[PDB]
Parts: sequence; C-alpha cells; structure tokens
Amino acid sequence: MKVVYDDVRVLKDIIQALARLVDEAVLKFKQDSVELVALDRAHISLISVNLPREMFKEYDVNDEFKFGFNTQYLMKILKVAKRKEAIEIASESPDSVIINIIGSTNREFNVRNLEVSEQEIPEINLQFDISATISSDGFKSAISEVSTVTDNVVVEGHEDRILIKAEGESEVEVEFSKDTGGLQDLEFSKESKNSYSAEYLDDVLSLTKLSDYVKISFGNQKPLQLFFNMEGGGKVTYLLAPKV
Repeated sequence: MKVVYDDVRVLKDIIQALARLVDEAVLKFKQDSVELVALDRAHISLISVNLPREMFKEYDVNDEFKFGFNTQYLMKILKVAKRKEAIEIASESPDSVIINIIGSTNREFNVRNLEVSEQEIPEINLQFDISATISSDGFKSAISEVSTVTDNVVVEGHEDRILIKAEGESEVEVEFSKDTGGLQDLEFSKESKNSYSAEYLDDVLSLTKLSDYVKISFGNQKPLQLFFNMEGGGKVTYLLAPKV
C-alpha cells in the first residue's frame, strides 16, 4: 500500500492530539478511506478520524492494512516537518512501514509496524441539548485562556450564544454569538451548562488547525463532542466525558 498526502502538517495536527492521549494507535487503510479510533488510557475521551481516498494525491490500497504505532515516536518523526510538505506512507511488508517527508531533503523513515491492542467500539448515537458551529481560533483561544486559571471549563449554551468560561471564576469568558462574530450556526434543544476537563481539551487543541470552524455539541451530564470537517471530505471527532 501507498498513500501520498500533499500536506504533512495536517497529519501532524492530528497525531499531535493523539500523542497527548494514548501511547499507541492504529491507522487502518481501507479501500475508500483511512480510519482511526483511539481511546485515552483512562477511557475519558475518544478521537475518531476518517480520511476519504479523495483527499490523497495517490491512494493504492489492496488488502486493508493496519499501521500500528507509538504516538511519541511518530511525533519524533513528524516534528522534523515544519512546512507545507507532502507525506508518503507506504508498506510492502506487513512488519514495516515507510514514511517519507518530501521537502527540501527528502527524509525517509523505515519503522517497525506494531501490533497494537484494539477494542470493540461500536457506533455511538449521541444526543445533545446544544450543537453549534463556532470559530476554531476563538475556541482555541478560550481553552488556552480558561486553562490558565482553572482545571474545569464550563460550556454553556443559550438560544443565541455559546459561552466558554472558567468554572467558579467567570471573569474568564469568551462569548460566541452573532454580535461577537464567533458563531456560525446554533441548534438549540434545551438550555445547557456543563463542565469538562481543561487538561483534556488542551491536549487536543492542535485539532483546531484542521478547520476554521469547529462544531461543538454538549448537554447537561452529557459528553462534549468536537467535530472538524476537512477539505476533501475528511472528518475528525473528539468526544470527552462530562464532569458531574
């Protein structure tokens, strides 16, 4: 198998999130797309990735191929990539995977393919009280700001706005609304306010580099979902357990 993607930084952004969450993970190359699902060690959160074949400059898969890897090590590799540069991932033997960053100097790494333990997760039908599409930069700024004063990020939804604020000290508050310009769309079922771990949200902020907007879904005593649509039909979701 062989895939070529035209911007390694996009994959770096995804792998950067994974490296803060789990020691090892598996990219599953299938006929129509590349898939990944990973739970953090405590099973507090879940990242899911689907990259359709149409995103790729070249895409040659015959048998489904599972590339298991250590997330720290793949980061050691992808950290050499600073620019918009293509990445090739290939394998001609089940035990080896070749990663080629093709910039100024083509740098190739022949890594041992790992057998990583996987689990039934099945499809999750989630219901939420609120969903909204908001600015990814605004969201990143809010989480970075709130995370410097509290461990708990309060997310609250109303009919015309999303507020992100520092739990029990609400002088850190980013508003997403049409007035503020941070709110693109809002679906309202019921008023909601719940807390979520700032640590875990900080872990995945590299995902905000994937799209200008993030769709956020949550509810009272419900998990929080982040969803990023990518050019070419790529999809990435992060699901984070609620605080009670």
